[PDB]
Amino acid sequence: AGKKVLIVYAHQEPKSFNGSLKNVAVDELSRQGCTVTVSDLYAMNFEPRATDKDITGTLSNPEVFNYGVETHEAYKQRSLASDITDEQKKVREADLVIFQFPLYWFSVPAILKGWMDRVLCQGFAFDIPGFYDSGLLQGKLALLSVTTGGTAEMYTKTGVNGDSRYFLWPLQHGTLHFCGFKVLAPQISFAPEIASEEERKGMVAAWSQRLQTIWKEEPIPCTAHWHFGQ
Amino acid sequence: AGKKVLIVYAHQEPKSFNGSLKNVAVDELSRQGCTVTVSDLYAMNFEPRATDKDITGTLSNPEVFNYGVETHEAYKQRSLASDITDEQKKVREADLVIFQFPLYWFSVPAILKGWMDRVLCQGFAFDIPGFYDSGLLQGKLALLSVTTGGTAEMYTKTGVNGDSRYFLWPLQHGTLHFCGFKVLAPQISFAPEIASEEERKGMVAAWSQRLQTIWKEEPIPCTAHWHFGQ
Ligand SMILES: Cc1cc2nc3c(=O)[nH]c(=O)nc-3n(C[C@H](O)[C@H](O)[C@H](O)COP(=O)(O)OP(=O)(O)OC[C@H]3O[C@@H](n4cnc5c(N)ncnc54)[C@H](O)[C@@H]3O)c2cc1C
Ligand SMILES: Cc1cc2nc3c(=O)[nH]c(=O)nc-3n(C[C@H](O)[C@H](O)[C@H](O)COP(=O)(O)OP(=O)(O)OC[C@H]3O[C@@H](n4cnc5c(N)ncnc54)[C@H](O)[C@@H]3O)c2cc1C
Ligand SMILES: COc1ccc(OC)c2c(C)cc(=O)[nH]c12
Ligand SMILES: COc1ccc(OC)c2c(C)cc(=O)[nH]c12
Ligand SMILES: [Zn+2]
Ligand SMILES: [Zn+2]
Repeated sequence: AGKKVLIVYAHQEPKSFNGSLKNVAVDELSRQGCTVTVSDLYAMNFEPRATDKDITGTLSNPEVFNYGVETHEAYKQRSLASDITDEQKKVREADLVIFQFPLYWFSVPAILKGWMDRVLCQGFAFDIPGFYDSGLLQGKLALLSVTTGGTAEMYTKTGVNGDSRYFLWPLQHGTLHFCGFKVLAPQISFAPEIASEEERKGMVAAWSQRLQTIWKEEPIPCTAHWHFGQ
Repeated sequence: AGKKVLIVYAHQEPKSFNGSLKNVAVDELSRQGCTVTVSDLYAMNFEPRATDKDITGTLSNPEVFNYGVETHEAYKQRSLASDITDEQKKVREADLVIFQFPLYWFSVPAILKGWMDRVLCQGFAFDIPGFYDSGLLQGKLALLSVTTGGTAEMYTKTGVNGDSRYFLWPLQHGTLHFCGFKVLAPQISFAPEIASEEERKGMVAAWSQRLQTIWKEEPIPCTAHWHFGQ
């Protein structure tokens, strides 16, 4: 229907399994009539470091630099660097944000971690108070579409890696729920380098097939119980 | 003495509270007679992105870029960029690696996330297969020293943030354990911005005093049960 989608994509290689999942997302959401934007972070050379270069004006305190204080104040004053504000505009307009990435060290690749660190600033994505259920991005949906080297069996409670949900907690709860997103159940595509040609093809189509009905899903309960059990 | 320590430090401001923790660590460990080296990532302008610039000479496939594959071969062929191999040399020589950083989004700042992604490469830190215990940095100790914005009550099992140990999982287990480290208990310094100028001292001293007997310490048991169970 009339919905805007931002895909934040973090993979160096267009011909990759990630590039395929990103392209089927664009193809399918386009086909439905959605408005679609992609931030391809590596192709943008997106800057991941949180530095004093992200504020253009007089610093609230130039003697002792505090990145969170200075960016909050820069956001209010409109003196944040324009690569940050460009991304904030995409996220403000979007109804659903999809993050497409390969799992690196049980988390996102650094370039994507830098997008989170720099774009989700105080005043824009949350305030104090104004976080978790009162976060500023309330009304928006987010979804992580994650690829892994490890197999599904490896990511079970009694597997070596532990359950897949355990690694989702900092991203789903600590970032996305904190900012007020409702979180849709993650898409995890396990061990596509191991899988056969039929199996990889089935994983791509399972994602295209899920996206056909994405606007009918309910969000997960983004609680400790969902992630950890017990 | 005779022990080597690497401190990988990620804060933009020398006068920061992280800055004071790093400086107390260098002072106390140097006083004990340890060999101490610090990687000040922001001062080094350390590159956080995983790209094809991490490999010198020609690529073992310049048509489909695969970071894991390309770096693995580059490592074995002594063809990694010198920023990465400088860090690996420090790590190989170290008996204890201390990471000193503010918590950003229940994780490390992206510049430190980038150190993990680019320095801890296959062949160096682990192999495929090659990990957890067949895991190449076995024998070394690692320690996370984290500062937070949110007070310790927020980080209780029924605080809004959940248990501290929930966010340590990807770093302690999925990164440090995976590579073979024994993980010392994390030094978590809750909420220094909310002062007082006084109790900001009790935290710096407990860290100083804890470093006095650091080599006597018992590693945590780095299991799903420690981070999650009862
Ligand atoms: C620094 C680093 C840290 C990592 N940490 C972890 C970790 O903590 N946990 C973990 O489990 N893994 C980890 N990995 C492994 C990583 O998560 C996997 O390598 C990545 O998820 C696989 O995705 P890809 O897109 O690169 O696969 P690719 O290598 O591109 O794809 C696999 C195959 O799919 C094929 N393909 C592409 N498009 C299609 C299509 N349309 N249809 C059928 N096939 C297609 C490709 O040609 C290729 O042969 C890490 C890797 C690195 C480099
Ligand atoms: C992008 C981003 C994401 C964040 N995500 C989270 C998160 O997920 N969870 C969370 O809990 N928090 C989070 N925070 C907040 C962050 O973790 C804290 O702001 C940070 O940990 C505070 O440490 P600092 O060194 O920067 O404190 P500082 O502000 O530098 O220091 C506190 C005070 O101590 C003073 N000081 C310096 N040296 C000494 C000394 N010797 N003795 C006494 N005082 C001294 C300083 O002058 C300062 O006034 C986030 C922050 C940002 C910017
Ligand atoms: C790197 O390639 C990988 C393939 C499979 C994995 O499976 C569990 C991992 C993990 C767990 C950590 C890691 O760094 N890399 C992995
Ligand atoms: C100074 O800012 C903060 C203080 C306390 C926080 O958590 C208890 C956070 C979190 C979770 C995210 C963030 O971005 N900033 C925080
Ligand atoms: Zn949640
Ligand atoms: Zn472990």
